[PDB]
Amino acid sequence: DAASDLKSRLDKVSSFHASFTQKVTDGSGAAVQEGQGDLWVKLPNLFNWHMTQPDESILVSDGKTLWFYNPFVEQATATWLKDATGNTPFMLIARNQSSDWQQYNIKQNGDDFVLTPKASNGNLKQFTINVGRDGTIHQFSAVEQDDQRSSYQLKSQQNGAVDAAKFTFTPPQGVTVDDQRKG
Ligand SMILES: CCCCCCCCCCCCCCCC(=O)N[C@H](CSC[C@H](COC(=O)CCCCCCCCCCCCCCC)OC(=O)CCCCCCCCCCCCCCC)C(N)=O
Repeated sequence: DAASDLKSRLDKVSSFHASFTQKVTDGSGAAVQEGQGDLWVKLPNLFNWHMTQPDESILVSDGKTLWFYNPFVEQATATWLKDATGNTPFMLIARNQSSDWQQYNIKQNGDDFVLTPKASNGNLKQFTINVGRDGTIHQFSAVEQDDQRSSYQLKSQQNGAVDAAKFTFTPPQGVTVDDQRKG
């Protein structure tokens, strides 16, 4: 079915670097903001997301901690990855339990998938992904409770090995770190 097809496309992703553009649109479909940058990914749970435009910001998952670094205000926040990802389909990738997939209704037309949480919890109503049978991810989006859509268009997906140094984060010199990890 759509779920087993999606997982079989996601099984074919190992690690990549991609460039992304970002289009945020309100419920009425008007433009809220535009942005671009780089994404490094390595299954099951590692990523480095670098917005350059319009405002620079870095998200690094080392697989346990999610680091948010905003170099403009020279601040970095550390959170548990499981806390930070809990209102997303993260776990559909980060492990492969039947449990996780049963929390979503999935509709498919070719490379286009829509995932709707059964019980919607958090500000996130809906997710879309466009991913080929080869495992190239062309697009994903998240719809917030107020119908604001964040759309990511990916390109230049290079499926080489990516250095594991991409998924370490050391706060730079004179960056104040707000460590929100309760031990
Ligand atoms: C295999 C390795 C692991 C998976 C790879 C991950 C790929 C990139 C991960 C991070 C990219 C998104 C970061 C943008 C959000 C942002 O800049 N928020 C900034 C500041 S932070 C505030 C923000 C509040 O939340 C928001 O409003 C934004 C929406 C949250 C992002 C959802 C988009 C992804 C869902 C689409 C795909 C669904 C289908 C998957 C099929 C299984 O909350 C957070 O703190 C960020 C937490 C999100 C980080 C994890 C993303 C979960 C992705 C789930 C898997 C998607 C698969 C894509 C590639 C395989 C802001 N201004 O709001």
